[PDB]
Amino acid sequence: MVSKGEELFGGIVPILVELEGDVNGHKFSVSGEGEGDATYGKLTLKFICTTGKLPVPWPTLVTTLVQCFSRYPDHMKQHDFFKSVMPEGYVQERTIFFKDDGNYKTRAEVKFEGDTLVNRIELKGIDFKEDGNILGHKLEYNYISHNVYITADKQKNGIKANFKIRHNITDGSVQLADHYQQNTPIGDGPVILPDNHYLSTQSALSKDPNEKRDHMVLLEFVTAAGITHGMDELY
Ligand code: NA
Ligand code: NA
Repeated sequence: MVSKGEELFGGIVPILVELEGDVNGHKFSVSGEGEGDATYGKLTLKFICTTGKLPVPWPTLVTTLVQCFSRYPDHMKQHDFFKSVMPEGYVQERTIFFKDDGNYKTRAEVKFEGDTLVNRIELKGIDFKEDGNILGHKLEYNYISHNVYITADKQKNGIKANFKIRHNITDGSVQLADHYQQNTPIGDGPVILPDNHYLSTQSALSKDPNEKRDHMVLLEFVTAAGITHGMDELY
C-alpha cells in the first residue's frame, strides 16, 4: 500500500517558496525556487530577497523557508504526517524565540499547486534589539545541523515539534533560536498521529557567484529517525 501522498514524492518535485515578512516594522519579501527528492531526503533551493536587502540574517529564515521532503525509512513510513495530507496540504505554524532578543511567529500553508509543491509564508517578528545579533547582522553564514523532535497532536489531527537552532555569532558565541512548531491538515483525510520520532536535518548555505541580489543557496538533507519497529531483529 503506497499512499497518494507518498506517490506524489517518489520522483523530483519542483518547489516554490513565497515569504512576506515584517520584523520590528522592517518589511521584506523572499521568493525561492528549487526541487525536492524525498527518496533521498534532498532539497536544492535558491532564495532571493525581492525587496532589496534582507533586514535579518539569512540563517534565521532557513527553518521558515517543506518537511514533506523528509526521507522516512520504509519501516517508519506510517509515521509520515507531512506526506499523508497531500496534495491538500498542511498549515505549519511556529514561534521562534531568539534568546535575549525578539521572536518570530510564522504561519505557512504547504500544498501542491498542480505538480509544484508550494510553501506560502507570513512571518512577524517583534521585540528585537536594534543592534542585537539579528537586526545588527552578527550571525555567521554557517552549516546548520539539528534534530527536529516530533510528537502527535491528537486534538488538531496533526503534530507538534520542538528543536533548538544554535546560530554562531561573529564573536564565536552562540545565538539560540528555540523553535516551537505545530502542523495541522488543510483538508480532512485520514489522520496520521505519529509515534515520537525526529528529523535529522542538515542545511549547507552558499552563494551563487553570478547572483548580485541578496540571496541564499541551500543544499539540505532531512531524514526521519528514532523508531525501529523490530528492524534490529532482522540482523
Ligand atoms: Na539537535
Ligand atoms: Na547539506
